[PDB]
Amino acid sequence: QGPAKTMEEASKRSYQFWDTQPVPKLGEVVNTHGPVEPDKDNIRQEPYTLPQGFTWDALDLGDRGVLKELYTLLNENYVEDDDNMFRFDYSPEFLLWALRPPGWLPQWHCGVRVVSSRKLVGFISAIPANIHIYDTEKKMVEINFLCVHKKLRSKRVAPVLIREITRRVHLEGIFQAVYTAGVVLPKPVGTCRYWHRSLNPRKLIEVKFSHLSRNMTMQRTMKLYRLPETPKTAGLRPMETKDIPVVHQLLTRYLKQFHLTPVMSQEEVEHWFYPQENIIDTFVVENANGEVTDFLSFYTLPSTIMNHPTHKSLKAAYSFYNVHTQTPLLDLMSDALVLAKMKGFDVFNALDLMENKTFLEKLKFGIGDGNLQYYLYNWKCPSMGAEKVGLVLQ
Amino acid sequence: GASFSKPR
Ligand SMILES: CCCCCCCCCCCCCC(=O)SCCNC(=O)CCNC(=O)[C@H](O)C(C)(C)COP(=O)(O)OP(=O)(O)OC[C@H]1O[C@@H](n2cnc3c(N)ncnc32)[C@H](O)[C@@H]1OP(=O)(O)O
Repeated sequence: QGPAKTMEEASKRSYQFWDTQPVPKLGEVVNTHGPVEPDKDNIRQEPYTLPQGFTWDALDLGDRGVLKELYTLLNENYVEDDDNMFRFDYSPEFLLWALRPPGWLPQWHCGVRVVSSRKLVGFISAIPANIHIYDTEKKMVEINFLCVHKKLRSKRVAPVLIREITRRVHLEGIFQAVYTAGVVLPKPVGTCRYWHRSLNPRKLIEVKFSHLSRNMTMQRTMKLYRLPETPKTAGLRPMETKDIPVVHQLLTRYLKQFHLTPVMSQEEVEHWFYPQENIIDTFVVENANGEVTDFLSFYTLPSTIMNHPTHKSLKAAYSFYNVHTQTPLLDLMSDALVLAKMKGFDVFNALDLMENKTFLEKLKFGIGDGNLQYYLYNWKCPSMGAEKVGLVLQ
Repeated sequence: GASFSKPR
């Protein structure tokens, strides 16, 4: 009845819900490419039944009060590290960025409330995304922010949330989805791992996010992670409106080399990369000819430090999409670290996907304890190595 | 992506 972190531990587990879903079995190897089941031509019109005393409510995130209720649900009940020491603390303005990209739909912001008190106790979301998977491009959704209030857990409310968002996506004619999780489910198309780059090692060690390496003093740890005060790449500057087309061009061409990627329109590129303070940072390299040849980006996602008397929060930057054509990726990411340090971040996180393994050890990242499993719903295809995953979710 | 990691 409890989740699994490893593929061998998950293989002895029973998946009463996921056995009912159009996903491959954990045990079988996938030899084909295509949908698990044909598209449905008649879709259930009625919402799935919730347990007595709870009701569906679609959340208007343009209402400041409602957005704050969602902030609070996530702030108090969303994903923790496996030791229950830190919890994601997505900000209201970040949530609006992640949940209202181009094509967002109100019915896909799927809340659960207590009938009597109106308290928000559950959420799940879908946003539309065009996804390139091996040799197929298809319209899908990305599922994120699945959250059940701690007091409502282990009562089969999450399967109801999954079925209800599935139904609402089916009604719009979409039959595939992509999603990620730290737990093992049937069946990962790719397995990634977070790595962490200390920026403020003293704070990270004090709050036990990080620990002193074997036979290393704090003084040595400070010198080890020390960074230059300014970046080194010539012509590095924040992305501006005039850069939207070339950033779209660079990204589109760069992503062709991977096997699971988004296909963004120019409007989606504007949404996902145009800088917004405390949400998304994008820096381009404009060379001596005035041409933009590279860019780096990272998003802002702090965590709550639970039950700590002094340090309440950790400011974390997450590597987003980094595109190099003239500047070495190593130099780009070195400058990303310098920029994050300048902007007050305590740690810089990056997955081992795309080409990130080429710089992780060199730039003094340390391996994390969390896997990031990538999944497709209703799509059969062979799994891929982390290096071929070219998709980053919020 | 619904996975909270910290260094091993
Ligand atoms: C065509 C369109 C399709 C669209 C839909 C595509 C699918 C989208 C799928 C969702 C993508 C989410 C992507 C991102 O949001 S990952 C975000 C997950 N959120 C959190 O971890 C927040 C903190 N935790 C919680 O709020 C709850 O513990 C959750 C909600 C996770 C489970 O609540 P609870 O603890 O009360 O569990 P239950 O008794 O209600 O039900 C347990 C059943 O559900 C299975 N379970 C547990 N965790 C997950 C999970 N993270 N994804 C999918 N399934 C999960 C579980 O193995 C069991 O199934 P089986 O073991 O019996 O088989």
